[PDB]
Amino acid sequence: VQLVESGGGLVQAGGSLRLSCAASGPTLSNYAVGWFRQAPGKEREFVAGINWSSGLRYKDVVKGRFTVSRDNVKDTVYLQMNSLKPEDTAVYYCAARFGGMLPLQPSGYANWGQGTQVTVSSHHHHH
Amino acid sequence: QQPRPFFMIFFVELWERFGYYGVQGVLAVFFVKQLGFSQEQAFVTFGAFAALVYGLISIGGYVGDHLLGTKRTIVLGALVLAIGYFMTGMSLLKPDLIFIALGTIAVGNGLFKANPASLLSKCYPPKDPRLDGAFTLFYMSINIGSLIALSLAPVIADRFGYSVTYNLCGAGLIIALLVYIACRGMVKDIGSEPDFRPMSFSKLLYVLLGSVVMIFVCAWLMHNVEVANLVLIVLSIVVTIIFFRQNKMFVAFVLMLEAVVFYILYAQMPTSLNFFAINNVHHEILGFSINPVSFQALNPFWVVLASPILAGILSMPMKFTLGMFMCSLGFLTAAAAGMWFADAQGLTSPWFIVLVYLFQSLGELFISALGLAMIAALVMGFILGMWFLTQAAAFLLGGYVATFTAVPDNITDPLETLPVYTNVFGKIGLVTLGVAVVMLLMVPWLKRMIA
Ligand SMILES: CCCCCCCCCCCCO[C@@H]1O[C@H](CO)[C@@H](O[C@H]2O[C@H](CO)[C@@H](O)[C@H](O)[C@H]2O)[C@H](O)[C@H]1O
Ligand SMILES: CCCCCCCCCCCC
Ligand SMILES: CCCCCCCCCC
Ligand SMILES: CCCCCCCC
Ligand SMILES: CCCCCC
Repeated sequence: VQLVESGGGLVQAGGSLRLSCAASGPTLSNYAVGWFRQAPGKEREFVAGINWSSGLRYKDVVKGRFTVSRDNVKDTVYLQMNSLKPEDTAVYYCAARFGGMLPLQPSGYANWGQGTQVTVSSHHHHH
Repeated sequence: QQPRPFFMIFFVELWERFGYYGVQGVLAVFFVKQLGFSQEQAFVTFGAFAALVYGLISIGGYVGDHLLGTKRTIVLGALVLAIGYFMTGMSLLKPDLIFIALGTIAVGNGLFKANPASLLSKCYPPKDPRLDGAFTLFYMSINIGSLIALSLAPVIADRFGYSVTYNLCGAGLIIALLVYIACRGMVKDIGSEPDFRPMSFSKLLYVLLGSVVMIFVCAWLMHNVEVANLVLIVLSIVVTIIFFRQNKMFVAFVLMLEAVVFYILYAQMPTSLNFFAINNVHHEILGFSINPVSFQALNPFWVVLASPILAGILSMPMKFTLGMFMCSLGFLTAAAAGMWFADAQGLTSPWFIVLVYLFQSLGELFISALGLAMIAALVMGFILGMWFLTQAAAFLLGGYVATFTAVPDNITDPLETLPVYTNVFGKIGLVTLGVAVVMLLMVPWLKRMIA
């Protein structure tokens, strides 16, 4: 019923972060977990998600860079974020819905984390 | 308003039904999530389980009437049921136990289910006016225990796990046993004839032995539905032949064929309709978030509400026809909600499912309640056997029909599952509408034969 996101932070273009979502009382294993993100001045959008039985869904611009996965022992869901680019800068939310569906709008989800900020800087070392 | 025994029967029935519907509400999800069945396997396995739970009912009426006594068989059934729920809890340590556990629950229902009703009939001088309100209040008792179990069991299984859910079903049976035991004096002069002779241990052993054999048979058949199908198929063709060799009796035949359709449709609530709520309905109503599996509770809810009203409010042929029309409208409503009133993301308002369950409950009130009390007016044992065997086959067929909505585990998009649910529910609704029209046409002739 209450999810906690962790692992955000500031990273340079091409770097990597891993978000993690954990649940309080309920067992997250019955829940599809979707990762949404809100960039400044834009709506929440679906990014990536895993259902209660390992089905997966991805937004087109993050295919081949992000992977959602789930560890059912620790009751945790992960969003590994590789090859990060500046336009992945956003507040990231995990959201949970009972069952096997991952609907694309936030209204299909009733349980929400508070959000972790991810910032990706175009910083590169000086040549 | 009622005899003192009546209230004991009320609460014993409430708690046993609590245990049973605690299992029924979570079983198909438990098969999918916890045992890794596909939705197709889960649906047919649930069909076979419901088939055995309802087809063995004729055994417990015999045992109560002629072997052990109604009261003794109530106690023995409650004990075997409690055992079966605790064994299902144990299945989580020992998965190999699951079918045995389910077999034990089926034999328990079969032994105990005919008997509280029986006992309650004997709480009233044979023509007591109170009788009809008594049986309405008995149905309401079934549906209060069902409402609580269907509402809370999925929430408990989510927060605490299946072991705790099932152990609480066992506790429900244990508290049924304790209210019976503590109220034994209230029914001292009430019972069937063996209740007042000392218990025969010969016959008690025959019943324990046959029960255990039946538990292993039920477990086998749930493991191998592909031969439960053949067992019931051949038994149906054969007993069809031996009913055709040997006019109100024909009235019962038509009514039971119509009942079969009603039971196919009822079998959708724990399977197809349950997954439709999971996959294509908003899990929030009036601002509260809910476990979509709890939506099954809408059936007893509407029953608990409509039975007083409909107790205050053609006759039988027509009442059956009306029930079939209500059922048709329940599935046509589901189909329409999916075809025209879905969100851009494929989800539908839960008020559509509230209405689906209203229509289906009204069909239940018009067909089920009338069906049993009044199949009796037309007629005995052969037809009663036929009734249970056909209700059971109806549950096997219901499982098969539910498999047309089964979704592979890797589908995640509501817009892919919605057309499947809408196609199947719409065809169910249209076929049930046709069946209802045929029933309406035969109403006048049928009302002749009842004369
Ligand atoms: C229409 C039938 C409704 C059934 C009635 C529900 C019975 C009441 C549940 C016990 C008391 C409430 O306890 C709790 O409340 C929260 C929010 O209100 C609900 O919701 C929470 O748990 C359930 C399952 O555990 C999740 O699907 C849900 O998304 C989550 O947010 C649950 O329903 C219930 O776990
Ligand atoms: C009130 C009398 C109860 C008798 C209980 C005896 C149980 C016999 C067990 C037989 C095991 C197969
Ligand atoms: C009460 C009897 C329990 C039997 C369980 C069998 C499971 C065997 C798994 C190795
Ligand atoms: C009234 C007591 C019934 C005895 C049944 C118990 C058999 C195990
Ligand atoms: C009585 C209907 C049986 C259908 C078997 C496919």
